[PDB]
Amino acid sequence: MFENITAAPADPILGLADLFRADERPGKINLGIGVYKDETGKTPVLTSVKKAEQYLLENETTKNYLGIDGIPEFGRCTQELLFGKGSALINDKRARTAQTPGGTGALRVAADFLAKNTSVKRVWVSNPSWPNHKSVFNSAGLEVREYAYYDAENHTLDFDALINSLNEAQAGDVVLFHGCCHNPTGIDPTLEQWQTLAQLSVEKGWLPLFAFAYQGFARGLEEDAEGLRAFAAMHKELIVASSYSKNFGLYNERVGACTLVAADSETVDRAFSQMKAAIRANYSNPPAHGASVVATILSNDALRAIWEQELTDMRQRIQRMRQLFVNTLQEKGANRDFSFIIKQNGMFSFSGLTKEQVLRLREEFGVYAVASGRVNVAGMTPDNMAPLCEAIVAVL
Amino acid sequence: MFENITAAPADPILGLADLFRADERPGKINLGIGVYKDETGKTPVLTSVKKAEQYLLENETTKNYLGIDGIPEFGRCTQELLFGKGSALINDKRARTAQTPGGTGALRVAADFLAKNTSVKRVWVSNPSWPNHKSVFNSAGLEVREYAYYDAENHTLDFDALINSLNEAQAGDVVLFHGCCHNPTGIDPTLEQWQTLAQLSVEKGWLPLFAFAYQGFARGLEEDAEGLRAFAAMHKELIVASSYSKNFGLYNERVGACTLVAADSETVDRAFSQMKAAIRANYSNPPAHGASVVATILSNDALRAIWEQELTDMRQRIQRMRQLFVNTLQEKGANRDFSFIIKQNGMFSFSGLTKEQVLRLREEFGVYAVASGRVNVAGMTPDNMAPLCEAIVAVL
Ligand SMILES: Cc1c(O)c(CN)c(COP(=O)(O)O)c[n+]1C
Ligand SMILES: Cc1c(O)c(CN)c(COP(=O)(O)O)c[n+]1C
Repeated sequence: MFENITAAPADPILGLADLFRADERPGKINLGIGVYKDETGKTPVLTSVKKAEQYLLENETTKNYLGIDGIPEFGRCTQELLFGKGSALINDKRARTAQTPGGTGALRVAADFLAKNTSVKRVWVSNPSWPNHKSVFNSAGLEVREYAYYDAENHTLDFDALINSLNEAQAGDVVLFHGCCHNPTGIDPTLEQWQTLAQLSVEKGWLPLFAFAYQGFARGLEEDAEGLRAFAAMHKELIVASSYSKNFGLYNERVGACTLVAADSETVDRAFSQMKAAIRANYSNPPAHGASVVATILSNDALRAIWEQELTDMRQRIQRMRQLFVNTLQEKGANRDFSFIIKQNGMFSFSGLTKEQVLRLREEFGVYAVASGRVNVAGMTPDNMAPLCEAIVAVL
Repeated sequence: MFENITAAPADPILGLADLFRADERPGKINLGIGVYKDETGKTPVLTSVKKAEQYLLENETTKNYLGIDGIPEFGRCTQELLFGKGSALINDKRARTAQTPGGTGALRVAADFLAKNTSVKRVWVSNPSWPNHKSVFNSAGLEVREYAYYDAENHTLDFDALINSLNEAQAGDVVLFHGCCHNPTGIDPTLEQWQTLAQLSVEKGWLPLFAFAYQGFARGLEEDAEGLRAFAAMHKELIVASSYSKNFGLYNERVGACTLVAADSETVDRAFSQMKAAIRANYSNPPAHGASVVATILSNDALRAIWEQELTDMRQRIQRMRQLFVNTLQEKGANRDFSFIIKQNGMFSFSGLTKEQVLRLREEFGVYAVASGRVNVAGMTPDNMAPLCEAIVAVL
């Protein structure tokens, strides 16, 4: 049956980790990881999630199935965080949230909900996009198209090329937005361009589907959500896919949310029950632990206080590593302005290096970067900066 | 977009829980729950998983993503438990395991692996089957057919009707087997009939897909696996979908496994990488907590010792509740032999009650049973037995 000729192929960002843990070479550096690392090169458990898991250890009395949409508190915290406490959507009950196995679990659920309950045939993902959005959408049977996004020769957002490539999208087409700055690019848009894109989806009939995996890593938790909140300010309907893997350090617990907005409460509840039947046929009901830890921290000032400082330290670290990188590049002699790496947000940026320049990095210097030129700033530490920069300088 | 006429419908076993928590009525009893309950009517956390989670609390230092297939230890324990320690399959490396979000997450992954990488078009599920197998398989796009299984007027397995309905299955058809006795029926087959069905799938070309969610609840952990191990004794290929929700009391952590067997190592690894690409496009990588708790208990004699006694007490409880039920039925005067409820294994049996008789139970006596006549023996306690039996007796 699988009796031969069952095919094979590898994940573009993950497969690199294998010939990372494979090298003897001392200075060896893994960039193009997905996760945050501290100054030690460890991805530590947050103190707040350790405190939260101790609470949970003493207080859980059962391990009985969660509802198909998960933990109630979690969903409300997820909407408080994505849309605000003073918020029409939460208020008017036009948003329903399903806790999901990670932000990627939420996109498959958006995708399957969409494929069988609507007329949506295409979904539009930026070029470039996180590689896996495409597979999520194709596995639901939706076909995936690509709108322009990244400049390249200016290292910015090509706003004109974005708009002018998206016009080709017809009305019931889904367009995927990166709310909290973009993987792999690090680029935004500005609030004005978010407003401009929110406008041009209202009059042109597109359905927004936000992917929101790095809330609290660009400017700040709430500042990051202006984009989503510009679109929700004027969309009758939208889907958000959020993850708590990054900002809570809760990666292997698979914590995420799939929020649906639908015009009014009644509609959102009829649509969200088909969202719940898509989940039920998939993984049945979500994993309690990580989400139980998220609902406890956020629903406790003591613990949310420490978490936010923990998030402010993660974010602060990456910002001085984006600054120490551009700077040790200047310092070890670079022939190019890498200062675009500043106002580029989050862990990732395309460094402008070519396929050739990347392979040359891994082979010659032990600096593993995702084959596209994307590097993870959080995998950089103040003791890394000089081996790192030296290598890049050698190559250009 | 969801702007109306987006449809709706409810889950046949779950929707009952809502007008369960909705009644004032004192004696109120919820049967047709899925989970185990102790003599108190609580679904307690196992001592062993509390000890295991304390270990984990002190020893985890990171919450970094698990591989797409999960925790290595977990997968080997899952194969030690499903096929044995002295086992050709594990030995010859012809079995690969993906930790999955619950046994239902494993069936969707089997289903999606099958739909896009093979010629499988139909899958055959017993009539009756756990309601949700069908939706799992239809959402993958496979069409679902039903083979005969349950007698009704003898309250047993109709073996002739099973075999003679399955002949209609062509060679690349998948047939779903319940390894560890059957949901909703409680019926088996015998080792001889397992041997007989394993035989008749070898010469007839069917692909076995086992659903294994109640290991250690029928006879014992290992005794329960004779069926799976009769089929694996002679199948080049098979898929197992197992869950640790029941036997570990780990329901909301979503712990499961999807095992693939493929003739030889090379094949199983080419097939399992397409299994991993199906997972990657679904939920990306599985939840650590519950599986981390399963790998710790099973990979520690002290803790596995206490767990097994905990499993032997769960199983022992249900066996005396199947016996106290048939007995208080005899005692409160029953007009019918309910002794078929003995050798019927697990928590569930069809009691032989009609749709009419069930609605009459909930409305008149506050005894919620799944509309099909299926009742969960573990939701019965020694203080329940008399309200319970009285009600059923009143109705027949
Ligand atoms: C846009 C997006 C990106 O870029 C990622 C990055 N790995 C993720 C990850 O999903 P998670 O479930 O948090 O691992 C999700 N989403 C929705
Ligand atoms: C056959 C089977 C049944 O009957 C059930 C019962 N709920 C499950 C449950 O999946 P889980 O993921 O353990 O909740 C799975 N499987 C595979």
